[PDB]
Amino acid sequence: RVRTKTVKKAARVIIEKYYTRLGNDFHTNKRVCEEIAIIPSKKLRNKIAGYVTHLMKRIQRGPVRGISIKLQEEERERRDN
Amino acid sequence: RPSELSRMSAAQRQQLLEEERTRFQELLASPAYRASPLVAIGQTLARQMQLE
Amino acid sequence: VGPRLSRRILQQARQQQEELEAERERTTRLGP
Amino acid sequence: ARPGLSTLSAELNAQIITALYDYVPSENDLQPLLAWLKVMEKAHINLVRLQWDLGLGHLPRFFGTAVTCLLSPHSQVLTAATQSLKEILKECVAPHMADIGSVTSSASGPAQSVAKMFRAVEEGLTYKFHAAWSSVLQLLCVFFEACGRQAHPVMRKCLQSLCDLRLSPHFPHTAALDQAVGAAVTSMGPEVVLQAVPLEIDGSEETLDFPRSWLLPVIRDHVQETRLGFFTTYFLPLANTLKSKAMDLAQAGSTVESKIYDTLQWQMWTLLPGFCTRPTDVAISFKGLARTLGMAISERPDLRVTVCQALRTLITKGCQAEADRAEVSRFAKNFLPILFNLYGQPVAPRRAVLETIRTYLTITDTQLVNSLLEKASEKVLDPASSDFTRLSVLDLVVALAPCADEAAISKLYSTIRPYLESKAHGVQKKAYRVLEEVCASPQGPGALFVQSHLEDLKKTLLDSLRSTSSPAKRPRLKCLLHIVRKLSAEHKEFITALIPEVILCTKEVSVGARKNAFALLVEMGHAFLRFGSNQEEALQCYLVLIYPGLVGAVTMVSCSILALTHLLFEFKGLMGTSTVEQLLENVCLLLASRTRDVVKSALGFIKVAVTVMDVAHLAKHVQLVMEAIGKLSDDMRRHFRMKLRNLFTKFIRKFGFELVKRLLPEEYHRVLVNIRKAEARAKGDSIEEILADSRQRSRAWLKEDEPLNFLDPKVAQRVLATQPGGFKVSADGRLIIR
RNA sequence: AGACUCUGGCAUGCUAUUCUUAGAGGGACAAGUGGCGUUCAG
Repeated sequence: RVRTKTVKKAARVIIEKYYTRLGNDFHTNKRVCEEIAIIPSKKLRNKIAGYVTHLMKRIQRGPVRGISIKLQEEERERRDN
Repeated sequence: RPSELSRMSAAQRQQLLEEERTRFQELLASPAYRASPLVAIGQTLARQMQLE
Repeated sequence: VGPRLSRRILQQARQQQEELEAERERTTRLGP
Repeated sequence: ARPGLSTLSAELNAQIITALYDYVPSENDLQPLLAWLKVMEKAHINLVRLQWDLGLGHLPRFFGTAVTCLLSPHSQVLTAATQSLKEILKECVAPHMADIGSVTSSASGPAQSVAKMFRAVEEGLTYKFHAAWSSVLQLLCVFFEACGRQAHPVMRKCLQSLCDLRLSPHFPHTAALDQAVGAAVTSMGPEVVLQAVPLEIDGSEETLDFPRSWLLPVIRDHVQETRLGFFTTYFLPLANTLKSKAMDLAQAGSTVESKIYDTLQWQMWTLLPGFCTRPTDVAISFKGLARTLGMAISERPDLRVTVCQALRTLITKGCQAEADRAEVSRFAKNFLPILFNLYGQPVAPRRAVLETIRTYLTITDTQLVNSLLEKASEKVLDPASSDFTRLSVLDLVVALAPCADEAAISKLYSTIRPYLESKAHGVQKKAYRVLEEVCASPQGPGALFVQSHLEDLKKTLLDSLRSTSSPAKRPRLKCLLHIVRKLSAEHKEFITALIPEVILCTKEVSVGARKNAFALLVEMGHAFLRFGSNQEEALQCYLVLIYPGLVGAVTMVSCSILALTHLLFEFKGLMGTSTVEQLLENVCLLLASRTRDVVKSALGFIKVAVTVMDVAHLAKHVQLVMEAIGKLSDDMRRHFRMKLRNLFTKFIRKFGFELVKRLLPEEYHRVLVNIRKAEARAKGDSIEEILADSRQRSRAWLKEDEPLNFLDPKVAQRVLATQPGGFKVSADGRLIIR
């Protein structure tokens, strides 16, 4: 199967918003997405968790500077509110 | 008994197999299924369609 | 600076270097 | 043409190339300049082939102009130049590198030429190019790959200078520059690389943005031919200190630095699969890493998937020689009791563990396989074990199976033989799985078991037919797969008693056993080609044994056509083409039945029949096939719309166009002309780059701080090659997605 | 040669319930392994 654009658009917003709180496996971020987005369809929650898990398997292999500054700004919006 | 095999239980599939075992062993040794194999099968679907 | 101005600067800066390094008939026969 | 010594002498070419240096036409005419450096490629490659050590003598002057001529504003100059330079290096330098040996900065002979090779290309890295940098980096990549091992004492200047390029604010060739350093690490090895460019992640730092973090992804994907002793003495002291540092800041309440320092240490446990590709010192340094890996797999859940992947690299491609095989096998007594604990521990990456198990027994001794087989069998037969623990060690039986001797396997088979009639499907599946895998070994003690219990397995697989569940079929077929391949001629009683199940297995609940069933029916035929001299009538014996499945119940008549569909795809001409049309004629009668299952397999037959059976013999049956298709039904046409529309496409391409309209009824006429319409119709890993919503190359941006100096060695940092510079939220704050 | 809609396999879980029921809750997502792969889609 191919991935629908509504899954992919929902995929990108979660990672840039709540990166710190999620993990690396499918089972971990299935728990998280239940607690972060309402996701009225169960099949959507199934698809959104895996494609988040697929990116998180990839983003971990990259250089950590892109991670490091993103953690810098994540708390920066977090401590302000 | 449903028509497709995905709907009945796993137990119900087994007597489908064991009745199938009987139906070949009575028919492979049948006198008609030694001369014209294709004709007998075609004639069997000929009467089966005619009844239904 | 931008693409158009920098293209002229790099080409001009190269040519000033060459006239610092700067300060016959071609060899028709090959065997002496 | 590369002429011989009588046609062209070696000393003649030196005079030619030195003469041709006086033309170099201007810089940018592109018509002879491509041809000019094409022959200087061709003259040099010929001069090297005749006398090689003189060949390195003339190389530096050509590479003087070749680096210089990269500045020409024509693109086709740039592509042809590096294509010339790469073919010199792949052919004139790479095989002859070993005779040169290691080169220092003070070489004298032909190695001094290699010093001038690299000193030329380093001049190709500064600010003056700024548009050839994608082309120069390709040149360095091959140049690193061929000469990196024997020229590492001179190459330390570029690796600094390659490092300072990536500090540019916007480098479009970040993807390419990693490829240059990555290949360089492959030949030189990270210990040399890290001396020229030191990592500054050596524990404690004042900042948090580590400017040289890109090295660690580079090293992971490219290290394959380095001694393993470097990883023990360098990274593990840094691995433990960073891990200790992050937990210290974890309890301090700050979750940002600890999350950074955790992410750093996890990335530098991923180097070990790289470091264990082809070690040169695995015979002596593997003793230094057994116990630390043993601790790091037991009490570290995060590193489990790394280490279990890491071992699989070491066994498969780091165990070529027999001397390296001993110490891994010498440590098998330690890792199995650890790895057995992790798999059976109640809840986790179990399947990551099981694949590591399957590899690790393939290299170990057989007596310890036998010993743990006894102990695992004790856990199975123990009634004081939970069902989860029972099924957990049952997989461990399957892994332990093929490496045992003939004696232990026969004891194991006697143990498992009463289990095949179990009502618990999980136990029955593992029970057939044991009998499957012991036949899967084509050689060794497992192959000996095949003819030993040959009657015993045959009766066991037949009396266990009546209590076989639906999920248990998939190992049963694979069990049947491996014994038909070694079955003798006096076993037709087994094969003919095996047909009604496997044809019924073609339409069972799973898809896994279906492809197992399709593959077996192929070799069931290959069983019958070996049982007769005249091949066609043997396979005619094969098909007449399955024809009575065409007459019976709606489940089996749809089953039988599916098998006949797959048989004709593989034994195309072995049937005898005269046999085909009657089978097509019977399925035409089958096409009229109201049940949708039979017409599902009937249309699939007609789809494959036209491909296999020849057009002239199909021409004799054009009328008969679509006479039934026309008068099927309204809904049956409406349901199977494109499947009928597909078989319409097959005829009109292969046959005449007008012929089908005369035989079809009215409704299919407007459908068919849509198909004539169709046949006329036919006539890179940073956060920003991965989260993407998905003349021209000569543009440079000067930057203007301290005033710009073009004669500064670090001026290439301050020139650039590219451009500088939604859902609804609930009252709870949770996102709303639709 | 349906990348349309919906839906099934097994529940010794809930409801008046292991064997007959009919409402709901689980589960399955190419999920995982290895090859062919533009190494990302397949």
